[PDB]
Amino acid sequence: FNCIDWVHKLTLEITDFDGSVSTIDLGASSSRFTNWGSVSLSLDAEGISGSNSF
Amino acid sequence: FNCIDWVHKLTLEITDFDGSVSTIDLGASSSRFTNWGSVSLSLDAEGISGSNSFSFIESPGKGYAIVDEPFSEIPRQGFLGEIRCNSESSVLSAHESCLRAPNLISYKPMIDQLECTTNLIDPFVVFERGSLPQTRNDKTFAASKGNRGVQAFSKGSVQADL
Amino acid sequence: TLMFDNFEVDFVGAAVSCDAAFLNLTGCYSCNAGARVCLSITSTGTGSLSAHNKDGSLHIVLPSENGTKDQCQILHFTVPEVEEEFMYSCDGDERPLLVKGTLIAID
Amino acid sequence: TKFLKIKTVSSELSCREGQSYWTGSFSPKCLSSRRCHLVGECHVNRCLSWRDNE
Amino acid sequence: EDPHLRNRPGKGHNYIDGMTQEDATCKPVTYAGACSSFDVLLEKGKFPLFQSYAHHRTLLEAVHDTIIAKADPPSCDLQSAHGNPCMKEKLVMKTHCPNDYQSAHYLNNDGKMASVKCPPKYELTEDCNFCRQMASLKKGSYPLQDLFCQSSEDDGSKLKTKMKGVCEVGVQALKKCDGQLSTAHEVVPFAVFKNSKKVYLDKLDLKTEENLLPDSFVCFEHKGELKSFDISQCPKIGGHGSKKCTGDAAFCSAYECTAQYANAYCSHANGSGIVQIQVSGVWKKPLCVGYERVVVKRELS
Amino acid sequence: EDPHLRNRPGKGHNYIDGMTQEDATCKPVTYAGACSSFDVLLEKGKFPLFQSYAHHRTLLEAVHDTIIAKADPPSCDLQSAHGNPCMKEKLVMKTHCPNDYQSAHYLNNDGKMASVKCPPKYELTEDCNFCRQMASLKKGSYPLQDLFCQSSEDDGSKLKTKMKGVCEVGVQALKKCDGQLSTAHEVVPFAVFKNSKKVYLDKLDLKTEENLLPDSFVCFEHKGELKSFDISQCPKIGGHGSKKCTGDAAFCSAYECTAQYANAYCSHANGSGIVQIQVSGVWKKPLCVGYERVVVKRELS
Amino acid sequence: TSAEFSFVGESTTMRENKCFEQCGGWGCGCFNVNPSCLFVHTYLQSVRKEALRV
Repeated sequence: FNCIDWVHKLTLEITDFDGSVSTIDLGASSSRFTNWGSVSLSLDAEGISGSNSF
Repeated sequence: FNCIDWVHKLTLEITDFDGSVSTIDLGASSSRFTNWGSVSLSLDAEGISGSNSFSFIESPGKGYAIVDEPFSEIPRQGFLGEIRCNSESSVLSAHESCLRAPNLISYKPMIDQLECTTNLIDPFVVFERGSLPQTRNDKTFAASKGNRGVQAFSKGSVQADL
Repeated sequence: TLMFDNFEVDFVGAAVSCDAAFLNLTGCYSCNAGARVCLSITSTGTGSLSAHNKDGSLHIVLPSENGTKDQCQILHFTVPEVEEEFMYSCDGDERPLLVKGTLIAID
Repeated sequence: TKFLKIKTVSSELSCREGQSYWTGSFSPKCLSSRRCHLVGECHVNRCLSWRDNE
Repeated sequence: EDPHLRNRPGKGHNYIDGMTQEDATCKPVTYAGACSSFDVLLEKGKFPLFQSYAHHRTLLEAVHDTIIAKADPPSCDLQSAHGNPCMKEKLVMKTHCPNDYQSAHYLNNDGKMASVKCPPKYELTEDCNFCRQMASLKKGSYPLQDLFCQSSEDDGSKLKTKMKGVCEVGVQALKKCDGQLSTAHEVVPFAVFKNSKKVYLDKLDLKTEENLLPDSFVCFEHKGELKSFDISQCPKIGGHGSKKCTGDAAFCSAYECTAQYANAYCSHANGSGIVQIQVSGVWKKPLCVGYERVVVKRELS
Repeated sequence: EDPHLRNRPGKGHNYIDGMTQEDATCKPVTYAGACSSFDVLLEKGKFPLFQSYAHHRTLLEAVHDTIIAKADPPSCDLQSAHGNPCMKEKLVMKTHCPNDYQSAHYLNNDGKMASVKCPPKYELTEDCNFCRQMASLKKGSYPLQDLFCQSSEDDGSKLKTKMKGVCEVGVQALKKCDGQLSTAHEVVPFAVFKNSKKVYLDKLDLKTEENLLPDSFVCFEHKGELKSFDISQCPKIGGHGSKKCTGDAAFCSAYECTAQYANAYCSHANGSGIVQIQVSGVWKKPLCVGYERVVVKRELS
Repeated sequence: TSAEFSFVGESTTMRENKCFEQCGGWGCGCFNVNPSCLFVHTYLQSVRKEALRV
């Protein structure tokens, strides 16, 4: 396979109020549904361009 | 949308002889219909040239905006308009009559798990980033004061014949 | 960005007591990481200990259990000579507690 | 006072996949079958102009 | 290979109190007879989910197997006095009723089994709200949903309807809608758990896993395609039983085939197993996942 | 167009004084019968404006519904000696009508009901300007225009015809042309408001909306084909009525939701009730707007 | 020519028929959530009194 963009992924370990532990991830601007709601990545800056030649 | 020509529009009202007032408009060399004849414009004024490399954003019931980017006729990825339609109901409900770019939804099959993450471009970021009024060259682009459409405020005089 | 979609959160008023003890302090100030603090919480039941400073800018909440456990979180400061007194409370009544430690300059 | 801890593992840059395909090694296995001329379907024109799908 | 659409696992009963006059040909349900509450379930182009899930229980079979609770009253009258409790939760149910059928049941928002009927001589209209005058009256219950039942006791009282952009669906008051309401009908699936209510879900994920359950095979009767045969009379592995029945590797892997001494050619059922739904990102065991048309009052202002 | 072609709401009477010889099939007007003063209105390629809006009343139906008044005389004699009042208003109209007709009603200048009458057995010609001596003669009248009656409460007496450069249009006379005069065969629509005259307009702009009047809602009962039912008997919210009725969100939003105690299934019309016209920039609801074919006498000097 | 403007007839002047999409619902004068339509029958007319031969 190939790659067109380096999405900055941040593996987050969401800890609920009762004590539930859930490990997820956020990239670019996508959201992940949880039990309390949905967290998403806001402003980004870290990015690498030039992956079509690999 | 985009702007291909700047028509010199003048909001002119007509006060009839009896007392009735009718507010109309005249652009370039257009004509209207009243209760006593026909009004028209013979000479325009000024004229902004070169607007094919710019686009505007209109919001129903809200302000306007401007984008410093040329318009593209084909829906491609990474462009302000990768998923287009034809009406507001076709966007709020995602009607099948709209167009989109092929191979846009990223699929991650995991035996029994499915995760579809798309890198959709949020138009509200550009709408809130470049919102009118905006200072462009010597002119000042702003919203409209009557009919729905993009307008422009100049700093010259009025040289026209009715 | 954390968006909530109507999530009910309940809480039970705990009434257990726990005495916290200072351990050490190693980290940095005015940096992205912070300063890791070490606390020795000794309680007799399973609850939750709450701690805070004086002006109300710092808050420390650590899970309290039955026995002596070493807990702590990462705190942020803007001074290498941290001498802020904390007020920890296991059920409502606060207790005096002073911390100290030498930090390093890092971004 | 209750906290909503969101633990961060590390800063990663995931790649956005697109066009992908599977590949591997293979080994052809040929079969020999010689038949004399004018026997069944043994001809000169049928041997020179032969279709692979048939 | 292809499982039949009439072999009902378990008891195979499709009747309810008050409209049980069809118990002569609907208790149990087999090739002999014509049950009114099962003929419309096999119509092509009407209930695709019931045709996809062949060897699976229904709502009535779940009621008879002590799975889904019963309402009170379970069979109310339409032309009765003092109003009708079986109408406030049915009016928001956008369904359709053909002809002939007199009674109709529906899965209410209380997680119970409710049904309405009209006194003779009155049948159902185009929807099934009031009665009218007209041929014959099929003494049964016309189904208004496309749900499937299963034997499970998974508790799920900590899960409720948490749809986005929905103010109040059906009769259950979700969130406080201070603005206006967009009263309109649409399509939306749902799932009912144990000791809970009718939880509505916008999206769902179905999972099928094959096991060695007796309700995951089918056999064709013969002397000693073709017709069906009762699989409960087949012996187990390492033992004996009533009659005999052989099969391939799938049917022989769980039971024991007697070859020439068998009377039914068993085979694997291509459409069974345990069906689980995914709610809130956690796989759970549902009890009645349907797909009807309800009145969803979305936001507007 | 409109699906309701022969079904006429309310009374549906199409008979004029002096030609009451078709009340057996035109009183009321249903799918059956043969009314000569209604069959020619639904002809393809003749009166498309009547086919576009067919849920409202006609001219005679508006006269019988206490909407359009009657002239004097309402039905003039087109054969009596010493002239007749229905002559100048007919010679200025260039309309066509088939043979075997005796009467031909139209609209006068005061917005009343002016028509002609032919004594038996005298038939009309191709233009209808004069009668003549005598298959079977029609027992009714022929609509010379293409208008529909409706109930409105919008005043428009000051909105007189302002056709500039025209001496005499249709039947009314704006002034006395003493110099040049250009006579041509042009089509000009007309509109009649409340307490006004036959106002002529250039362009025609239609508008379709709904309201809460019983005329904008239809209903049918269920019995052992299509059977009409009086929708005016549906009770209101918190009021009284006669027979109950239920429907969808459009019909239930206007009346009271009954469902279990309803006797019919009410529905919503296909856009009818209030038809406004765009005149003087604003939107007003006329009474009998049409699109006739007359002779317009424009000026020149 | 649509059925909404077929009452005029086959004219011998310059004209055109355009169909523009409009929103529906109860907010614009409708009883269904489906989008409505707007039939346009605009014809050209002369407003002057003379003519020019270029």
